[PDB]
Amino acid sequence: IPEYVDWRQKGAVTPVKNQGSCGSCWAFSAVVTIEGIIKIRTGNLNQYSEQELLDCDRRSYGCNGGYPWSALQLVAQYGIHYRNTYPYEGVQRYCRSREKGPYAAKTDGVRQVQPYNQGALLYSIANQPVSVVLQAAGKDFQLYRGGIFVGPCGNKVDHAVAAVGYGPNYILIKNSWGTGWGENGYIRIKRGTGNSYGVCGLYTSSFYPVKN
Ligand SMILES: *[C@@H](C(=O)NCCc1ccccn1)C(=O)C(=O)N[C@@H](Cc1ccccc1)C(=O)N(C)C
Repeated sequence: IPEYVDWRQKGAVTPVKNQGSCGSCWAFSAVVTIEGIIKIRTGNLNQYSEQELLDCDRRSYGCNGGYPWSALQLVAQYGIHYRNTYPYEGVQRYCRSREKGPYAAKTDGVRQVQPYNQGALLYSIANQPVSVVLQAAGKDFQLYRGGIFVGPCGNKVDHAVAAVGYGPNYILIKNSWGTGWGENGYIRIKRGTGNSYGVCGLYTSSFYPVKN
């Protein structure tokens, strides 16, 4: 697989969003992967609804947190609407999937990347954007402004983001904290250190949707 991968260059990544004060990272992470796979499969880059997942995935806790796997399972079973049809409000409301008409896209399943394995994650990233988790609680992560992030951070994963690329010494991540955070909304996290958990526990729980 290539030495450098960047899904933004291939037109598979939509603009950076801001989740606000709502703990909806899981929904954002899941949506990036859906937007990516639909582009790779159909050739069309569309934006999908984080709000729908927030309101409809009852296995998750709305603005209190949730699971990317669960959100991806919901899109596989039912489907998802376009972001303009069901826009982000930043607050959990009732599931409005029904009133908004037929779904825009549907996936066929979800697979998990072999955890604690850098190679497995890089292979998945080379194929499509992947939902990954990491420890974001530390002030070093929160105040990241640029460069290759090496930490400091432990492996107490608490934030769901998405891997959209990589390079020789980094994994490119799309965060959901607005364009003013990090590298225009992105973070390049150090890879190849020999830490099985990954920098900030990056290799703990990674999922991607299956289409076709
Ligand atoms: C993610 C959330 O949105 N966190 C960001 C909060 C923040 C900080 C600064 C500025 C703006 N927003 C959310 O908590 C969440 O859903 N966390 C999950 C991640 C996870 C971890 C392991 C497996 C699956 C999902 C979480 O910690 N739990 C579900 C426990």
